[PDB]
Amino acid sequence: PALTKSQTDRLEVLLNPKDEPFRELESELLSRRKKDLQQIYAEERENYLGKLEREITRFFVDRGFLEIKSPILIPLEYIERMGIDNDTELSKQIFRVDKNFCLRPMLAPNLYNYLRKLDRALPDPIKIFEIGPCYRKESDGKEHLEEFTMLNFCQMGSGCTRENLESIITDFLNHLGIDFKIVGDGDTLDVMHGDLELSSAVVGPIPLDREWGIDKPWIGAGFGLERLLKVKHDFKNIKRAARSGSYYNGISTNL
Amino acid sequence: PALTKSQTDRLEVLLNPKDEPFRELESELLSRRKKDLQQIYAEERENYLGKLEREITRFFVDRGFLEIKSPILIPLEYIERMGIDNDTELSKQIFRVDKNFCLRPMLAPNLYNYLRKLDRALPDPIKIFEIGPCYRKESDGKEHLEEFTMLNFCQMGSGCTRENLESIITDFLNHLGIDFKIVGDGDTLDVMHGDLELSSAVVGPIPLDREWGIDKPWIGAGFGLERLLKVKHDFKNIKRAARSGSYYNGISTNL
Ligand SMILES: Nc1ncnc2c1ncn2[C@@H]1O[C@H](COP(=O)(O)OP(=O)(O)NP(=O)(O)O)[C@@H](O)[C@H]1O
Ligand SMILES: Nc1ncnc2c1ncn2[C@@H]1O[C@H](COP(=O)(O)OP(=O)(O)NP(=O)(O)O)[C@@H](O)[C@H]1O
Ligand SMILES: C[C@@H]1CC=N[C@H]1C(=O)NCCCC[C@H](N)C(=O)O
Ligand SMILES: C[C@@H]1CC=N[C@H]1C(=O)NCCCC[C@H](N)C(=O)O
Ligand SMILES: [Mg+2]
Ligand SMILES: [Mg+2]
Ligand SMILES: [Mg+2]
Ligand SMILES: [Mg+2]
Repeated sequence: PALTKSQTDRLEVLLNPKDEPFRELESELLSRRKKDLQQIYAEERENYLGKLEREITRFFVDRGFLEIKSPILIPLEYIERMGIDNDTELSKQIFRVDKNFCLRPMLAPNLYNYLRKLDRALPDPIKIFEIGPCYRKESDGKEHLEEFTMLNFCQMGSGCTRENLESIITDFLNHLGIDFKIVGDGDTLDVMHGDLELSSAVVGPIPLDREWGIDKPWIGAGFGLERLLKVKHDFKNIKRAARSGSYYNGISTNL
Repeated sequence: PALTKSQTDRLEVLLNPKDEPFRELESELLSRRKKDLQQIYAEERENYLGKLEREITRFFVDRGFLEIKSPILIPLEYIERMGIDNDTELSKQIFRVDKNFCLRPMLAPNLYNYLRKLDRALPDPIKIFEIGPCYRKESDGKEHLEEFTMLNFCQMGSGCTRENLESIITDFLNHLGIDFKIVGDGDTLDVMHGDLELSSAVVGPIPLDREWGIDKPWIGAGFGLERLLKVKHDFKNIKRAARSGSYYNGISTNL
């Protein structure tokens, strides 16, 4: 009569935010999910994460930011240089590769290097951004992924005010159609969606800049793309938005 | 009088394929490279690798292929399951992470999983592709990167003939404007540009398919994006096309 917890878990996997006797309930949902995949295959054919990356890219390129693609595999030394010592949480979340490298847990190091180098060639202000995979060992699984995708944009030189930063964040999220609230937490702000952190943003300069050969004011923010998708598509578990073999655009592939 | 080898190396770093007393030669090139970066920043602002990924995506999506984004960090078991044992070269090129995972050295495993799962929902033929980072420990540095980007497209079911495969390869490369030759090497072909391998392609089925729960004919090919850029932009060293902090769209960032 009553559905078991395992059966309910199975049906929830097949349930989409849009949906309103077990084997019958499962057959119904399976039919609907196959139809959803068939529609995607027939029309759009674009992956949610890939498409969001392209939409975000266009937004920043159009607003004067240079598109950067830097290494995902980085020197372990960069982590130390970011002020991440055995005293912070991140120190234990690092995925090491070999004895001198790791999977980047963030985009800041490579972007610091580009701000420094580009300042020798480009007119002020320097505006750049990168979107790409970042990695962190995590205990949570409902809001955190060990493999995720970050957008980090930044500007250095003129116009690096909290007002400008909040303005870009606002136009960005209103563009994507994602509700948010900017709250305080160098000047550090968090862009929240309810109790979910969409982004951490900062108004420099900060002491850390010296280690990277940076001596100008700057502003920047990092957003997790899977969290943006999660909110936008009303996914309950972030795994539905992740690179995966288990979901395609939020639809279960175990049909 | 004569330039030293080190000085020549420095000037070559600043030299672009388009270019026709050391400190003077360097000053000239530095000025030109800054101008090139300034033009990029003022107009396009798109990264070569990111843009190529977007162009390739559009090409396949438009031709009926579903865009896939799968994990870069994969189970070590996938490597074994691909028939990569301590008897092949690849076995020693794997970047291991923790005790059970690794950085994907190719896209095939995740795509095999998608072909199997999607066959339960999509009409025949199943057409999919993925573009993303792949990793291999390499000794070469002029044609090989340890961190590179692969495009792997494939079709399973109807129309999986060598003729169809060669046709897609041909339209694809003629679309990008890259000269090539298809040569023999299940049926295995190599798409060459002079002595450089652009792609390895295969007409299935093959014995390996059984391990992945695949029992239909298929065709597929894997292309390295940095090699395509290298050829298209006439870069002598592939590092000019790689994710990097040292070059931006082929222009040195050490100015
Ligand atoms: N493990 C993760 N999975 C998914 N997204 C993440 C993850 N870690 C960080 N992000 C995203 O990246 C953004 C910037 O990174 P960061 O500010 O370091 O996050 P955090 O401080 O680790 N946030 P949190 O762990 O939720 O308290 C975060 O605001 C999230 O949007
Ligand atoms: N280390 C690398 N750096 C850049 N591109 C690569 C690398 N390895 C493979 N590729 C690209 O990925 C394509 C498909 O992978 P694969 O057929 O396994 O290459 P391979 O057989 O390793 N080629 P090669 O090492 O040049 O003899 C190759 O044809 C290249 O275009
Ligand atoms: C390259 C800039 C300067 C140093 N930090 C870079 C930046 O833009 N910081 C703002 C915050 C970004 C998100 C943060 N790095 C995180 O991972 O949560
Ligand atoms: C998912 C298919 C079936 C198994 N191989 C996948 C494929 O498309 N193979 C063709 C060759 C691709 C390139 C090769 N995997 C390489 O890394 O060189
Ligand atoms: Mg955290
Ligand atoms: Mg934060
Ligand atoms: Mg090889
Ligand atoms: Mg090959």
